[PDB]
Amino acid sequence: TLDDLVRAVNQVGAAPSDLMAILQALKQAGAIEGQLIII
Amino acid sequence: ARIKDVAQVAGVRSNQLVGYGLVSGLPGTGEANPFTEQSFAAMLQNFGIQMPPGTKPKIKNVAAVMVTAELPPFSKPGQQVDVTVSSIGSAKSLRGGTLLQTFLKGLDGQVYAVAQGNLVVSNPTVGLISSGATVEREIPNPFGRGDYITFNLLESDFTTAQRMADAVNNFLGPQMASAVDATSVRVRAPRDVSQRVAFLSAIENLE
Amino acid sequence: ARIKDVAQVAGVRSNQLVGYGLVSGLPGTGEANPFTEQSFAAMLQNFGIQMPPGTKPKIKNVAAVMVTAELPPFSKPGQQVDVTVSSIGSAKSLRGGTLLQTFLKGLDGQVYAVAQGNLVVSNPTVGLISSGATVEREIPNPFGRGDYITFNLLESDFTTAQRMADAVNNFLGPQMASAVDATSVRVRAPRDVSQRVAFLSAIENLE
Amino acid sequence: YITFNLLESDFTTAQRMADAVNNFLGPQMASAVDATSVRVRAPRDVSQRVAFLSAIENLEFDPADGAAKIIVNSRTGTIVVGKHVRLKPAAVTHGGMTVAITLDDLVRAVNQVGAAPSDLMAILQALKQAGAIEGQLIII
Amino acid sequence: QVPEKRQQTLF
Amino acid sequence: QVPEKRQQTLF
Amino acid sequence: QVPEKRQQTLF
Amino acid sequence: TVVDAVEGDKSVDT
Amino acid sequence: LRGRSDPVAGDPAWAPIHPKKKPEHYAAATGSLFSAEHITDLYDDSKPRGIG
Amino acid sequence: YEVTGVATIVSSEETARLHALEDALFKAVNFSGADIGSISNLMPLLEESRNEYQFTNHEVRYILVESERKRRGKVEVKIRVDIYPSATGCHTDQYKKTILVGNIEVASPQQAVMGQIYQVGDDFSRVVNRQLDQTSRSFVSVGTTDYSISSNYPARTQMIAQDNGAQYIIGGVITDLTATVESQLLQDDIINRQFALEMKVFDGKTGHEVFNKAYREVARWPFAKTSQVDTRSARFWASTYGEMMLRVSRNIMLDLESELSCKITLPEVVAVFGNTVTMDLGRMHGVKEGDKLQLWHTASFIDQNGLPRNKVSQSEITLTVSRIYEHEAELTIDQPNLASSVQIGDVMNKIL
Amino acid sequence: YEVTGVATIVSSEETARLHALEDALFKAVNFSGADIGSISNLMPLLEESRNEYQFTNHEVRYILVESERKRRGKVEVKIRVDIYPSATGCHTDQYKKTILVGNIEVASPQQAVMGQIYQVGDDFSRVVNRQLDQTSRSFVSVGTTDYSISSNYPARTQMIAQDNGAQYIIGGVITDLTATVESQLLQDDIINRQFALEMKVFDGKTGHEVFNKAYREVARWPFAKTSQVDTRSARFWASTYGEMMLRVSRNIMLDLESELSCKITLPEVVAVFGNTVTMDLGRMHGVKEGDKLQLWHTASFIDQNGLPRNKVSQSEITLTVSRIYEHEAELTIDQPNLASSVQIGDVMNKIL
Amino acid sequence: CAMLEPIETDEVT
Amino acid sequence: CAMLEPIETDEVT
Repeated sequence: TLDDLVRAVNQVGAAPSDLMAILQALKQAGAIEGQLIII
Repeated sequence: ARIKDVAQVAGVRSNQLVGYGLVSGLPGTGEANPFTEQSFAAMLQNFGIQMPPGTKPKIKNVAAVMVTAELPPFSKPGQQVDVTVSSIGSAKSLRGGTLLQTFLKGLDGQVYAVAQGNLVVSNPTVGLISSGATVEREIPNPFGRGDYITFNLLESDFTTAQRMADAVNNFLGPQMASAVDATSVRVRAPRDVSQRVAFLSAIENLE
Repeated sequence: ARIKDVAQVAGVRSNQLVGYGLVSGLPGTGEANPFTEQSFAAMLQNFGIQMPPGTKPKIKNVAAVMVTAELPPFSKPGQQVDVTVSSIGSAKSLRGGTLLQTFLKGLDGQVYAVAQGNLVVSNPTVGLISSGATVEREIPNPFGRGDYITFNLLESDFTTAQRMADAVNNFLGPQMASAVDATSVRVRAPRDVSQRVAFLSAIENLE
Repeated sequence: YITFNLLESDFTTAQRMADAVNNFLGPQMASAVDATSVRVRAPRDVSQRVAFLSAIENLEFDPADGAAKIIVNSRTGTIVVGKHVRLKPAAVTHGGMTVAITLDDLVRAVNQVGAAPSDLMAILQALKQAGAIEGQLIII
Repeated sequence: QVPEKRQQTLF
Repeated sequence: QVPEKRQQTLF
Repeated sequence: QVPEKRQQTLF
Repeated sequence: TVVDAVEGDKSVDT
Repeated sequence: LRGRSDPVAGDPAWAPIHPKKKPEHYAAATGSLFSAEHITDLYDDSKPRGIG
Repeated sequence: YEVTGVATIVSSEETARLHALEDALFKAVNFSGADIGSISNLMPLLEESRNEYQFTNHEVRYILVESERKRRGKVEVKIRVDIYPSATGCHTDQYKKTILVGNIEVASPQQAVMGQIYQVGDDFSRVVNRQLDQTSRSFVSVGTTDYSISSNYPARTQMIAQDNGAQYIIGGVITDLTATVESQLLQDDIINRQFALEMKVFDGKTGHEVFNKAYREVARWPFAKTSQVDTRSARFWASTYGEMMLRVSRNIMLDLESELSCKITLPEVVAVFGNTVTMDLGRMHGVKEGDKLQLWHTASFIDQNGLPRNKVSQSEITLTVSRIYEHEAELTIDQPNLASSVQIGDVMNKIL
Repeated sequence: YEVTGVATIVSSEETARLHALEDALFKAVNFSGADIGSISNLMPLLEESRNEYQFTNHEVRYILVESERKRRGKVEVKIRVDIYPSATGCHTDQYKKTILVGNIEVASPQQAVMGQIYQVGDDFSRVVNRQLDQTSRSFVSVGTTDYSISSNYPARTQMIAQDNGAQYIIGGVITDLTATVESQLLQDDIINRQFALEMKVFDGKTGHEVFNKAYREVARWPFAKTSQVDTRSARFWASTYGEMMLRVSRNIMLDLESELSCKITLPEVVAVFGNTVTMDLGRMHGVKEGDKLQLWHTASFIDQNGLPRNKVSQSEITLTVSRIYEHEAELTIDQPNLASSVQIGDVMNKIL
Repeated sequence: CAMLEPIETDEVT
Repeated sequence: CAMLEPIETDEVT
């Protein structure tokens, strides 16, 4: 799940918190079967 | 290319909601703008704390923002949509903030959603909330009316309009779809709303 | 060369929409111009916050811009078009901004689209939005009227006009197309709008 | 009746969920009224409706793929290209090098010149203007 | 002649 | 002679 | 002798 | 009559 | 004995005209909340432009 | 019969006497059970002030006025008439038509300044709604609406009619509310105020305009020039202007009866449950069990120029009423093999 | 017959008597059922004030005026006439023509300053629309339009006629609203105001101008010089100027009847569904079932100089009416093999 | 005969 | 004969 996305994060320098913004793009594209909750 | 990939159903539209709100819980990266302080004072009056006139709140963890949401078609009360939160004052950053209760108004001036939640910012003055707005009202739709449905091409072209008409006619039968201009294609559809959804499901997947 | 590559259909035109709006969420690269502050105050009054007269907002994340959209032919309500956002005050950059609700007016002074969205800038003072404007009104078209359609050459020439006339006559039959000047070629077309779209689909692909 | 509201609205997902309930229970049991809502007939007793909803909410079905979209985060730089997005072939000249046509080819064209990984967001807009994208370019 | 009140009806 | 009201018509 | 109104004409 | 009620009648020089 | 007629307060010839009520939009026809007669521009100065 | 007609003189004794005669005739026809649709064609032949009236091809043959009095400033007329209530006709075997009263607007708010009667359109559409509901013979009122109905948008008319369940939508514009002043040295000023109105009825099945008429009447404005009059109050509607507006509403109802009553009523299919369909008309509209109905397939298209058009495909399907509710009814399809071709929106007509 | 003619004297007793005689003759012809198109040619031969009139080749033979009175300042004329209603004619077997009332404009706003009657053109086009709708014999009014129709743009005329579904479009310009002052020492000033108008009718099928006429009348302006007159009110239209303008509208209607009534009506093809086509004319236009119609292929071109031209190709196709709606009708093609050559816009004419 | 004169519900007043 | 004199709907007033 995140494992592939974490590797994509680790490819570039970026930051481990850049994954939070990748999910929002996936949510907008309808690529998530679930609920994205921000606490 | 599927029909649903390159076309949209006429009458099945999105709506844009806009509202004003305050973002709290900022690590000292708030504002001191007169409108921010005025809104903060009004909000505090709404909870039973009314400062004497001319009192400067000296707030540093609150920022005034503009909240925007797009209401998808067939949006029902209780659903949640994304909101974009952008600072309009002089706050340095909205990172780590919390959007307080803000009412999102339509183009007719009525409230259709209420937005709260936690901001996720990367530009530090624009953040997003994944389920910030809860839909509170419905917008009527002309989808179930009439004896036909209409497809609007994303990229207008006479040949694409005619080829989509032929695709429907080959699948269903003769004299079923017709291109009325370079953008729109009209397909005859059942009168029952449940049958029209079942009908549109088969048609929107045509290649 | 296809006919559609080197010619355009007469009466099937684009329209230009222009409007004034504010861009928020800028990282401290906004304006302090009097018109920006005046527009900001009016917008805040539209939400229930009215500052006392003579109050300086001290806004730094808001910039006044001019929004322009081109309305493609056969544009239907609910469709989305690109908008170009250009700063008209003294903002240093529009990067990372958000365009607030702006009404796009035609040459007759009526509103035909509403523009919002997120700016994508490379010149830091001009940005683009891929679906900023939502079409809200239709412009009537003379495409389906008359007993003929007309092709207007992108590059005017007597020989190109006559060769396109011969191309249609060879494909369909004698006395079908005629060149009336160096730019226009008239082709007889069916009266039914659906048949004219099917007819124009075959003709616009001629080589 | 009880009504199910789809988290991701789609006509095909609404109809497939209606078929899933009808196959499990029987004919004329669920109906899709729009792209979001599906109505299922339910018992009048509240205890039986909870028992009924328990069996129905666990049904399995395949949601539809949905419309092809390209999501661009203008402030983070990430570009998410969904399934069924097709880019028409074209000659793209960016910087000083020319490339011919998903993102993989365009990313290489970006890497050819120095430029920046965020320069790809502006190449897509040119492709959208030329009609070389079969999908929706959404900027968030 | 007085009008008569409504007769028995079901539903 | 008084004009007569419209007669029965369908659609 | 009064002038006569226009007669029947086609097109 | 030729006199309007709202506006009213608008109608030694020797 | 006066030769003059005093004005009366509330004369219809000088009373204000209440603006006509705009018709309802009926968004169910188009699926949109946009109405050309009901939209409010965020940045307009709101000068007088109609009766009332 | 023994009837009384009461009408106030405004500017001519002839007009007041004619209005009183119309009132007496309307009461006589209502009591006699005769159709009120035929009254609206009798008035033109009543312009003359003859003591005796002769008519042919009507439910009333001879009219003889016996008493004419001007007590309390208004004409009272007592007449005796012979009414023959016909058991037949094109209006007795039809179901009641549901009508929606649309928005009635004042074209010029400037004219409503005197008295500040700006809601006169709404409070008059309320009167028209109640008149159609509780006075008509072949109409049922489904309420009022705030939307304006135009001939340019047949689709909106169809949608609004579907939403309210109305076969016809009636809306108008009030075009004249101005007044003139008549001055006498002996007495005080007389303010005669105008009330002009243009009514328009649209067919909700196809968006067509089926009725169009104009009304204009004049009555005294008894109130002070600077006085504010409330159009919901009894002070407004008990005055001479109010009586005139009530008479105008009655004339609207009689014209609707004259024009639309003998149109064949076409109930619509609401839902289809296998071999049983539901009808939007019920017990309150005149539906009785055992009625036989003929189905028509409805197909109304906007043509290439945007104008509404109608097209019905005839069907071999006949239905009979099985169960009757107050507002709906259940029908059984007599041809089960053809039951699959019935869709929502198809219309039916009662077989005579 | 027994008719009364009422007309106010403006500057000549002869003109008022002639207007009263015209009114009485119009009422007599309307009651007699005779065509009103023929009246407009009878007026020129009525200039003389002879007690007896002799005419040949007309529905009226001899006119004898028996009473002439000047009660209340306006001439009243009572006459007896013999009218022979012909059952035949070129106007009785034709369908009704749909007419759109175009924009009527005031050429010089300077002339409308006195009384501020600037919307006189619009409120007069409304009167013309209602006159054509509810008084004419061979016309149906499809409403008014805000666009101006010119002879320089036949394409725009065709497009507007198609949009409104009108066979003809009628529009005019008001060219004179000036007034003169007649002063007497005994009495007050007399203001005689002018009303000149130039009406123009365009054929919506080809954009041609088919009718062109000019009207000019004079009437007293009873209102004060500084008084503002509302053109929608009854104060304006009940005055002498209003009566003159109403008479002008009636003359417009009679001229339209005189010129366009015997033109063969040409209903248009609205839609083709295989072997069945739809007609833009219906029950309200005089269409009856079983009518036989002949199809004409329409081809109207703008020539090389930009002037409209007409060209119809004759067809071997004959159609019969199968189903009739109030505003449309369905026709069945009698030659199925030729049904493929029918396109939208082809015209038809009823076979006599 | 002799028609009655009983009043009914007022339409507005 | 004797033509009637019944009035009709006003065109504007």
